[PDB]
Amino acid sequence: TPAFDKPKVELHVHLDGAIKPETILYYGKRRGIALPADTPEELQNIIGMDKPLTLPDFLAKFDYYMPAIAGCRDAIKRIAYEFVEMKAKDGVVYVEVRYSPHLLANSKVEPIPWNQAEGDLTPDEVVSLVNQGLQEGERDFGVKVRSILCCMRHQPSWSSEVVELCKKYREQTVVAIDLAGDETIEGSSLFPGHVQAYAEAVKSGVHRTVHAGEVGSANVVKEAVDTLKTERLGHGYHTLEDTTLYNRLRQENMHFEICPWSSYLTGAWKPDTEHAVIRFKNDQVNYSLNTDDPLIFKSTLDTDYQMTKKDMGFTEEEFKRLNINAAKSSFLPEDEKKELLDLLYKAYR
Ligand SMILES: NC(N)=Nc1nc(-c2ccc(CNc3nc4ccccc4[nH]3)s2)cs1
Ligand SMILES: [Zn+2]
Repeated sequence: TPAFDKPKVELHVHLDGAIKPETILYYGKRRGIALPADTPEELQNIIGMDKPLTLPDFLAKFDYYMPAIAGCRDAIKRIAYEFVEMKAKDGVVYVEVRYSPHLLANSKVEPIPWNQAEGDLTPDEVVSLVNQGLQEGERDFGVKVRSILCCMRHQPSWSSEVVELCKKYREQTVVAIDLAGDETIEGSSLFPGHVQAYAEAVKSGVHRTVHAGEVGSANVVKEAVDTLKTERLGHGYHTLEDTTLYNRLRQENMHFEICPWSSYLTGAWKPDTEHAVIRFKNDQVNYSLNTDDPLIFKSTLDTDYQMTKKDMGFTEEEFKRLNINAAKSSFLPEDEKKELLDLLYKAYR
C-alpha cells in the first residue's frame, strides 16, 4: 500500500512545518495565543493547503501557529521529540532535520517574529532545547537524527550567530548550516553576512547546504555553489535552465534535496510540464526525496513516493538508488555513514 515499504533517508525537512495539529492547540489553547480553531482536526485543513497558493498566503500560514510554540521553552522541546516520532512512523532510519533558532526565539533577536513580545527564550536556548528532544527521540524511537541550523535570507544579521551556534553544538547534534527563506530577494546570496557566515563554515569545517533554484533562477544556484561553497542544494530545479551548470554539478556529483510534492504546491514546478525529478532521474543524478513542510503540505514521505511511483514511473530500484545517494550525501562523519550505508544494503536486498 505504501509506495515503497523499505527504509528511508530524508535530508530536507523543516522542524516548523512538521509540528502536529493537536500540539498546536495544546500550546495554542494553553497559551491563549489563539488560533483559527479548537479542534485538533481543523487547523489542519486551514493551514494545510490542497493547491498552489502564493508567497504571502504561504507565509501567513506561519502566523497562526508559530506564536503558539515559539516563546515557550516547553513547546520547543516538545516539537523536537514529537518530530522523531513522525519519522519512525514514516519508516526513516536517518533524517537530517532543519530550522532557524531565531524563529523560535523570544529573547535576544532583532527583529522579534510572529508579532510576539519580550522574553527570556533565547536563540541559544532554542538550540539547546532542540538538541534534547532530538536525542531522546533517537533513543526512544530508534531513528538516528541530526540537525541543521538555518540562516534567513532577509536577515544576514543573524548569520554569524548561526555559524557559531553550528560550531558550539557540533555533533550534539548539528551537522550543517542552511540558508533559507525567500530566494526572491535580489542578490540575497551575496549579502556580506551570508558570505562571511559560509566562509567561516568552510574555515571550521561545518557542512553546507543551500536553498536554491526552487522559486529562483539558476544564477542563484551558481552563487550557492561558487561563492557560498555548498556541498548539496535545497531543491535546485532551476539548475536545468542553465545546461553548463548542469553538466558540471552532474560531473561533480552534486546532491539535490528534492521536494516533489512541495514543488507543486509552491509553484516551483508547473502542472503543465516537465518534472524536474523525472529528468534528474533519466540522467542518473545524485538526488533524494523529501517532505519539507509536512504540516502545511498535508503529507508524509509516502505522499512523495506515491507521486513519484504514481505518475512519474518510478520503479523501486529508483527508490533504492536514491536512498543510497542520500546517505552517501549525508553529513554524517565518516564512520557513521559507512555504518548507515551498511543498514541500507542489508535491507535492500
Ligand atoms: N519552514 C520554512 N519553510 N521556513 C520558512 N520559509 C519561508 C519561505 C519563503 C519563501 C520560500 C520559497 N518560496 C515559496 N513560495 C511559495 C508559494 C506557495 C507555497 C510555498 C511557497 N514557498 S520558503 C519563510 S520561513
Ligand atoms: Zn526547505
